[PDB]
Amino acid sequence: GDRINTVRGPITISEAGFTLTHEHICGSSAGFLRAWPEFFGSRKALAEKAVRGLRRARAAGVRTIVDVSTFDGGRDVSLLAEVSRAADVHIVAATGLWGDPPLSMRLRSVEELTQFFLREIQYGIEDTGIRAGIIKVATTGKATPFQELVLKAAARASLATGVPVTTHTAASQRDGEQQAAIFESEGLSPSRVCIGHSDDTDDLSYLTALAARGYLIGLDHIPYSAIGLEDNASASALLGIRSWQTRALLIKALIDQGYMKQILVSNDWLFGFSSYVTNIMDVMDRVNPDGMAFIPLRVIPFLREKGVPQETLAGITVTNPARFLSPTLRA
Amino acid sequence: GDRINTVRGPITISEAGFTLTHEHICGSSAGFLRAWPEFFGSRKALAEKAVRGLRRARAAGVRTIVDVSTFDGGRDVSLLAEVSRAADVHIVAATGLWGDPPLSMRLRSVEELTQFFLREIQYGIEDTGIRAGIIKVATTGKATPFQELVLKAAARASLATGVPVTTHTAASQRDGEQQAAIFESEGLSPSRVCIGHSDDTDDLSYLTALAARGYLIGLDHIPYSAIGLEDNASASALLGIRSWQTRALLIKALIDQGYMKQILVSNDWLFGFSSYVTNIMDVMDRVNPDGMAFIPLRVIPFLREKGVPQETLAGITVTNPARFLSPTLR
Ligand SMILES: C[As](C)(=O)[O-]
Ligand SMILES: C[As](C)(=O)[O-]
Ligand SMILES: [Zn+2]
Ligand SMILES: [Zn+2]
Ligand SMILES: [Zn+2]
Ligand SMILES: [Zn+2]
Ligand SMILES: [Zn+2]
Ligand SMILES: [Zn+2]
Ligand SMILES: [Zn+2]
Ligand SMILES: [Zn+2]
Ligand SMILES: [Zn+2]
Ligand SMILES: [Zn+2]
Ligand SMILES: [Zn+2]
Repeated sequence: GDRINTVRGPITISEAGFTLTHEHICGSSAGFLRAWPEFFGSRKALAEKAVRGLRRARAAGVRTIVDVSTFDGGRDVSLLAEVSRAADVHIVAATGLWGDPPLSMRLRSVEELTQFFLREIQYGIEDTGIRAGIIKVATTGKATPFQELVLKAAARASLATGVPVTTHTAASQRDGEQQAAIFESEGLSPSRVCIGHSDDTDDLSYLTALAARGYLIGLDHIPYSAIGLEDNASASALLGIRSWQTRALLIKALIDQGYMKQILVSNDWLFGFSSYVTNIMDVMDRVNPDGMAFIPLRVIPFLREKGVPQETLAGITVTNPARFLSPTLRA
Repeated sequence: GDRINTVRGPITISEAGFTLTHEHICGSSAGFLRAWPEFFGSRKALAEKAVRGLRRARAAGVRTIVDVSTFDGGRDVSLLAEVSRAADVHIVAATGLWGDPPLSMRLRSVEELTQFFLREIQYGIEDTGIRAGIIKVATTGKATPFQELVLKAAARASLATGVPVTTHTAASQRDGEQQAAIFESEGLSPSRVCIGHSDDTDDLSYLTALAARGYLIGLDHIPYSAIGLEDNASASALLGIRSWQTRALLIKALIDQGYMKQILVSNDWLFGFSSYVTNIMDVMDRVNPDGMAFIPLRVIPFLREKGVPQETLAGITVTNPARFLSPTLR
C-alpha cells in the first residue's frame, strides 16, 4: 500500500488530495450504456456532461473521486478513463456487486465471487487493465442469502489485496450491524470498511457504536432531499425528506463525539441514472445544481460556520480517504 | 421481405437453407462475457468451442442458426459475428428481453422498450451496425406487468419492421394462450409468432389450438433430458424427465394432425451457459455430444423411420423458417 489504483493508473497517497469517496459517473446496469446510449441522449452527451461536472468540482478543489459503480450498477470503465483524462480529475474504479446482480452473478458461490472481485482488482476490469481500487457491496435491510455470499467474498478479496470495502445500507434498519458481523466473521479489519448511506439515520448511537469499533462511517449523500417536491413519490423515496443541513449536522455530531477520523463524506452524485425512473436525473439536477461540487461549495462552509475546525474538515476530506484507500494488508 | 438480416449482413431468403430457429452461442447475462471471460475458461476458448460446434453442425447440413440470446441473456453480437465468419454458418441475432431484465430495463415504459427493440432491428446492436432479425420475449407462467409491456413492445416492433417474434414459455402452464392473446390485442398476425419450448407439453390439444390459429410451434429443445441424472436436482429442473424421443414424437403428432407448416424445430444448444448452475454445460454436453447437430443427425432420421416423408422434413427445416424469418408487414 504505497499506491492507489485509478482509471489512469497508480497514484501516490499524497496525490489523492481532496477526495469524494462515494460518487458515480453513471448509475446504470451492465451493458446498458453500450446497448442503449440514446437513453442518455448519446454516449457523447453523457461524456460532455460528466466532464463539465468534473471540471466544476475540480475548480472547487476536488482532486479525486471514487466511482462506486459495480458491474451490475453499469460501471463502464472506458467512459470513466475518458472523462478522468478530459476533466483532469482522478477516478478510482470499483469492483463488487450492488443491488441488482443478474443470473450469471446471483447463481455463483462465495469462492466464484471472490475470484471475480480478485480479477477486477489484480488483473483489471474487462480488457482495459484498469484495476479496481475499492469493493462495493449492498444490503437494504436483512441480507439475502446471496448478499451474505457477496459480503464474505468482498472480505476475502480485501484481506488478499488490502483494497477497502464500502457499503450501501438501509440505515434506518441498522444494516451496518449485520454487515460488520459478517465482515468480522471473515476476519476483516473494521478500518477496511466504510458503512455507507449512514446519513439516513438520525440514530446517533447506531453510528457511534460502529465508529467506536473502528468502522468508517459514510455520510455520503448529503445533497439528497425532496423538501420542495414531496408530491413526487419516486424522488421522495430516493432523496428522502430530511434536509441537507440535517444530513450535514451528523458530520458535526460524530466529530463532537470524538470520531473525526472515522468519517467519510460525499455527494453520491451521478451524471446519468438509468436504474431508476425516467428523468430522475433532471429532478436531481434541479435539487442540487452544484452536483459533485456541493460538498466543497456548500457543506464545508456550513460546517465551518457551525464551529467545525477547517483542519478537522481537511482531515475528513484528505486524510481519511487517503488512509482508507491506501491498500492495507493485515499483520 | 426479401432479405433476412444476419450478423454478417443481409441474406436472401433462399440463402438461409436448413435453419435451426432457437439456439445460443452463449447463454449469459449482459456484460458478463466481457467482465469475466475466465468463467468460460477464456473468450478464446469459448469462441474455439463454438466454431468447432458450428462447423460440425454445418457438416450435418445446418446452414443458418437463429441465436435467440437477448441483451439480458448475454448476447455478444461481436462474438456471434466472429464465430459465424470462422465457421461459415449464417447467424441471425435477436433483440427483445428474456427472463432476467436489469433495473434499467425493468423500469421502462412500453414506449421506451419499443424504441429499444426498434433501435436493435433498424439501427444496429450496440455500436456494431449488426441488425437483429428476430425479437425474443419470455414468460414463465402468467405474465407479470413488465412482461405484458415486453410483449406489447415486441408486437409493436414486429408490426413496424416485419421481423418475427419468438417466445420462451413454461408450456406446462399453457403460457402460449396468454402470449397469443396479448399479441392479438396489438393486432399482430400469429404467423409472425413462434410459441417456444412447446415440446415440454404432452397436451397436444394446447398445441393444435395454437397451430390452428396460425401460430408457429417451437419444438425447440429436443435433446433436453435428465433421464439417468435423477440425482441431479438442477439438471432435472432444466432438462426435464421426458426423453428426446418423446419430445420428437410431438413433431410427428403435429404433422399427422395436419400442421406441418406450423412447426419449427431446434436443439436450444449453447456453447457456454453462465445464467445457470456451474458446470451445467459439462452435464449437457455429456447428455448430447452432438450439440446443435442433434436435429439433423438424430431427430430427422428418427422421424423418417417413423414414416415422415422427407419432403415434409424439408418443409419443416427449410420452408417454415424461411417464411417465418422473412420480414413481413401486415
Ligand atoms: C446508486 As445509489 C442511489 O444506491 O448510491
Ligand atoms: C436460455 As433457455 C434454457 O430459456 O432456452
Ligand atoms: Zn494526479
Ligand atoms: Zn447506494
Ligand atoms: Zn438514502
Ligand atoms: Zn451510490
Ligand atoms: Zn482552524
Ligand atoms: Zn451464405
Ligand atoms: Zn427459453
Ligand atoms: Zn423445457
Ligand atoms: Zn389442454
Ligand atoms: Zn433458448
Ligand atoms: Zn418422400
